[PDB]
Amino acid sequence: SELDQLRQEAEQLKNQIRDARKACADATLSQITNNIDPVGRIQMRTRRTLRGHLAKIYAMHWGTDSRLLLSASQDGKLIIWDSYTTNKVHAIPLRSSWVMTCAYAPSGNYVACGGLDNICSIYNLKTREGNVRVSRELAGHTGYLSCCRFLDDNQIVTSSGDTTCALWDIETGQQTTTFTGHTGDVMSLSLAPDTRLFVSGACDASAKLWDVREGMCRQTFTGHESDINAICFFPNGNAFATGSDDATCRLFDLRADQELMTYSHDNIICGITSVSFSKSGRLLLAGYDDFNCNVWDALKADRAGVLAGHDNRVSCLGVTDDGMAVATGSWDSFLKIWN
Amino acid sequence: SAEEKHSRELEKKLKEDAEKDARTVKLLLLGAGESGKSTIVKQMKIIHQDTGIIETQFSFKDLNFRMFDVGGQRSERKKWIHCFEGVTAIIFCVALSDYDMVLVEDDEVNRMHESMHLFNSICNNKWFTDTSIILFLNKKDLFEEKIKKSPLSICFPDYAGSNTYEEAGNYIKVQFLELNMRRDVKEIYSHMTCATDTQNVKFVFDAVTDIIIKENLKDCGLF
Amino acid sequence: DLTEKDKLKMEVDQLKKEVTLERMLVSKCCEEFRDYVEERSGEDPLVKGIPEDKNPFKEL
Amino acid sequence: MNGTEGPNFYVPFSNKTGVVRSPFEAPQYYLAEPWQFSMLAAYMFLLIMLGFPINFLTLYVTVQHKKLRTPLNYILLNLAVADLFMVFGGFTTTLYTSLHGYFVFGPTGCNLEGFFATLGGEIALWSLVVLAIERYVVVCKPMSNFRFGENHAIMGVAFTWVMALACAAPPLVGWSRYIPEGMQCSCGIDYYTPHEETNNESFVIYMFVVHFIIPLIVIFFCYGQLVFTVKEAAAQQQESATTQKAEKEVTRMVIIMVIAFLICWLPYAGVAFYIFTHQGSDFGPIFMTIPAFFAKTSAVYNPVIYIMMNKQFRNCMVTTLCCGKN
Ligand SMILES: *C/C=C(C)/C=C/C=C(C)/C=C/C1=C(C)CCCC1(C)C
Repeated sequence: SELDQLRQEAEQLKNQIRDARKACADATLSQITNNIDPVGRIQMRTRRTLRGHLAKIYAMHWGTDSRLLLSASQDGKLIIWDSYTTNKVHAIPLRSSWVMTCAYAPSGNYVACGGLDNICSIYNLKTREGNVRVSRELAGHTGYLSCCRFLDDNQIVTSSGDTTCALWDIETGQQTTTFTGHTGDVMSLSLAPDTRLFVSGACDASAKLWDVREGMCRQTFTGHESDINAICFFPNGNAFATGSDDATCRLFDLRADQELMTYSHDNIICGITSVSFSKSGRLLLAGYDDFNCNVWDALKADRAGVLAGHDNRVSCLGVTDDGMAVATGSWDSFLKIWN
Repeated sequence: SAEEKHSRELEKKLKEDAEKDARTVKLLLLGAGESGKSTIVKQMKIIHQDTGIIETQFSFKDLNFRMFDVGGQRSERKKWIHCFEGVTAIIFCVALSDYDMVLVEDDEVNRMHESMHLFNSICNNKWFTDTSIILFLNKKDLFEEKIKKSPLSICFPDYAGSNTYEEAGNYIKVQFLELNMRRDVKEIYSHMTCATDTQNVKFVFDAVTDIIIKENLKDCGLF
Repeated sequence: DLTEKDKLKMEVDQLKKEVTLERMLVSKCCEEFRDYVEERSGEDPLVKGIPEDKNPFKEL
Repeated sequence: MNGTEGPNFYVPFSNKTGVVRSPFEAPQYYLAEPWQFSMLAAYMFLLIMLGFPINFLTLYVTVQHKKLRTPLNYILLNLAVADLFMVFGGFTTTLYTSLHGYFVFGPTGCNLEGFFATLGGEIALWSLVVLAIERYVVVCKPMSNFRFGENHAIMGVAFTWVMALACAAPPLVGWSRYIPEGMQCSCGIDYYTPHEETNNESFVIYMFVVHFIIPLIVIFFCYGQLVFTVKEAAAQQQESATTQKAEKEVTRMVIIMVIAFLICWLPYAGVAFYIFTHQGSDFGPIFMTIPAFFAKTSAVYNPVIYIMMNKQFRNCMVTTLCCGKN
């Protein structure tokens, strides 16, 4: 009856902050940076090819050891192996049977999964021989999980199908806090390098930032004509990259409210599934639906490298923090480790 | 070489469980509303022997089944249904008493146009095109209450032109099977049932043995 | 009560919170991003190559 | 009277007038006129030029991608590779001897050509048998919960290899003899000659009891159970039209397959049973090469009924033949 007037009040101030970010209104960085040289051609070849699975795989995550990979197959196997001797170190069954995400530990101790059934299950791997005991099971949802990230050995952060986000502690078994106020459903998130923030992307391209101690919202970033699927940031905490389902990888800065760089290309037509920066940040790594992990530069918007590892679609990838290697995950059980 | 021998033992265990897992027929159930899910899940598990997804498991006549449910985690549909491609038999459900359902949650929505709007969103959906559909339709005794007038031209235009059970139920089944694309080779094996019936698991077994003999020949290339 | 006449109040409160955030200096932040990446990109292990010595992925 | 024999050869003409010399030296034009020889050379050259690219092309198509190499197409790849032995060893040699002189190689050359020209035929025959038994096991489901894998298919390929080798090699030393018989172009087996020092009666009875009667009975058993199972399966689901297409497709393909096998390996058994049933019989030399013709035509029309008319190969191999159109 009266909230239409609230919408009409909101529209002009939305335009006001639109022209407020058009107050500076400088272009992207390729318009100013004419002095720099291109990175030149860069080529990688397969050093080791993993093996052992049967199903499709969804996600992975490098450890802080820079030696251990975990992965989540569709049947229910959660595998955790090395990348030196190429031999499996553990093999975990699931009380459920689905996965959609994984997470390792910054202490390098124990892992966490949980899929379509609305459960985060944290599995201890420290003192048990062989098949390890389910350490804790954390409910508190009515929608599918999407990504989990460890921020210490104590608290986890999760982002579910119930259009929420939640920060939990695991030796008490309840939510410490919520992060609500999000229209579409969330899809991914990633933990800021000083355990303070995480950026959160959703259905309606509304990439929003949060802070943990205050527990409220900070900012908005809307720059895509469609849905997004994966986000991460630069390792020194200034800027975050975003990839959508219409080949519109873009890059924003945390204190500018502006599309700092678009990495679009005229040939590519199908969406992405994951994006992660390298250690230096000279190049952006990405994986698309046409079977290719084609790698962009990060400075002058060129298809730097093209690598076709395998026949199906890539699912997720992610670099190691020391930057010596790159892992990628297929849709047909082959876990390639590019260099 | 203790680490290597440990990994070899784990590898043998993994492949053993994989070849154990391979001999099942993973079915997928779905269907909106109060469309007989309770009846079709009671009449499957235990009658023969006298908030996530609910995995009920049954076995009959030397073939061990497994079916899932999507009824408790409603969200954006187009993002998790790709994780079910490769199942064999998408069991549908529809209610034949849908003519009298004036609403569910809105002010004016017939149940028949809802389930038709759900059923079109699967057979054309590009993740489900080489997987057949074993349709069902139940609550037929309430559909036997069409002897009192309740004309079929309320949820349709004037098409059936009759009142008894023998002509009306033939009209609804054609109304589903005409919305099928018949894009690639798949075919829809309809049926009819009620609450106090039995042995319709014989029907779904005789159906699923026809997406094995019909399917294995494609791999040998014979058919 | 559920979401309808409440999500809009939450969204306009969010937008009233958003208007007080100052920002400029897009050219300066692009220069700062430039010199941060070029400060370390020479010693990057992925951009240059591998002298078969420390990369623990020898072909075996 | 039957034909005349030298130290290590037989010939189907009489020595009444004394004109047939050694079949390794100076030319022969007194058992067949030269236009017959040149027509035979033309036929084998045609067979080379058509039969090489089918096998070369199916090898290239299965080496291009691995959407196609499965746990079941191993046997059919073995059928693709065995036939190029028959087109590479056993055909150009016949072209050579039909063109210039006749059979100028030598007895060791005959003892080599006979091995490389019977191995291909034997692998073809036993691979058809293995293919029929694989199809019946995986479709009709005879065993209580037996699925299919990879170790079993590599077992089957080793089975057809060991059977063909161990029952086409003991001709080389001992149990039989390689003879250039017919128009003195290709060496066959010694099923015709009555030479009793080389135990020949045992070899003919062994070959007829192992290499033609049990393969025929197992092909009939397998494909009969197959057509009965598909017919009884499509008898139930009446109005489903796609299995009504399937029934007619499988009952055409089974008939065309059994008739192809029978008219590719019947006349050898025909002349062998006719020779054994009338001890002492005269024949023309052109008559004892029509089984060679009816056998070597299965270097072309045996893969075209298992590869090209087969599904899942054709629609990919044509669009990577010239990638233009169907
Ligand atoms: C170039 C010649 C070829 C491929 C002919 C090969 C013929 C055989 C291996 C013959 C086998 C048999 C005989 C010894 C005679 C009766 C029929 C067989 C199949 C039992």
